[PDB]
Parts: sequence; C-alpha cells; structure tokens
Amino acid sequence: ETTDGVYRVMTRRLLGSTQVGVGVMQEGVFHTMWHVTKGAALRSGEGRLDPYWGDVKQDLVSYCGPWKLDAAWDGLSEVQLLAVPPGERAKNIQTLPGIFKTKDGDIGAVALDYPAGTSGSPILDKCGRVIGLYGNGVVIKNGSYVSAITQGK
Amino acid sequence: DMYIERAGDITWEKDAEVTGNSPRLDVALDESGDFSLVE
Repeated sequence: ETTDGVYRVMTRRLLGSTQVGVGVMQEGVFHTMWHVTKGAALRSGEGRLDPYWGDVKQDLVSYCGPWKLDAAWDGLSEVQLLAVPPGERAKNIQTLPGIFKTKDGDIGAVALDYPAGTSGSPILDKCGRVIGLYGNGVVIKNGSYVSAITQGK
Repeated sequence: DMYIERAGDITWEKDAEVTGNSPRLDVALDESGDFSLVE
C-alpha cells in the first residue's frame, strides 16, 4: 500500500506481532525514525520497501525515495501529534510545543508521553502538513517525556 | 521481517484534546542521535 497516510511498523519476529513504531507515507516515500527499523527492509502486502536514505544522528530514514516532508513548525501555533499507540486507534493530541535549544539552533519539542510503539508518529500543523516525527527526546527532572520535533531536509 | 499497515489519514481534527505544557530546554545531541540535558 502506497496510499498517503500514517502506518504502523510491525514485526512478526518477537513474540506474536509487535508494533515497533509508526511511519508516514507521502509522495511514494515512507518516512520513519532510524531507531525503529535500523535501516531494515519493510513489507507492505506483497511488495517490499527498500531503504533509500538514513541518518543515525537525525534518527531518520526514508524508503523508496528521498525525504519528502518539508513543513516546519512556525514557532507560534499549536500542533497536533497524531499518536498511533500499539493496538489502539490513532488519536490527534493538540499541544503547544516547547523548544530544544542546541548549539546548532532551536528545535520544537512536544511534552507528550506515549508508549514505545509510538516512535514515528507524525506531528502536524494547522494545514495538515507533517512538520516532524515523534519518538526521539529526553526525560526531564520530573520524569515527564519531551520529544523533539524531528524533521528532515 | 518487518511490515507496515495503514493507520489513518494525516489530518487536523478541530476538536482535539489539548494537553502538554511547553518547556524550553538546553540540550546536546551526540553522534548517535541521543539527546542530553546541558543544564
């Protein structure tokens, strides 16, 4: 299935069928985070998806083609995390992102804590454009999880 | 073998639950893509 939208990344190698992450299908390219697939190939029905580009530091990987997601957080408006937890239905969660302040610039961050099956969930702007992926971040002194809004180029 | 299955559309829902606060953190990113607090 090459139908644009968000997908679950499942594996039938552990116990039963486990959900290891989430991905986005857009312009015939599947986008997810590196730590989810570790560059491994993906099966979509009878067809096979081969890795095309990846970067461990960015924790991103694309299949079937180059990174296609270009939207970025405007730094002001609220966003929606389309969280796809394993075994549960996709739910849109609205929030105002924080900021990751690094030596190479600032990156948006969302203070939403979700299970391990959720890495790769897309983060959307008001116009439905994917501005990043959820699943790579930090836990702060209180124990709350804060994920960076990881977007490619 | 890993495989993918569709989960839904990428669309903004007008009446979505709003939660999560908005922290500003100083972080560092290592070569292995891991984030770390700097202060």
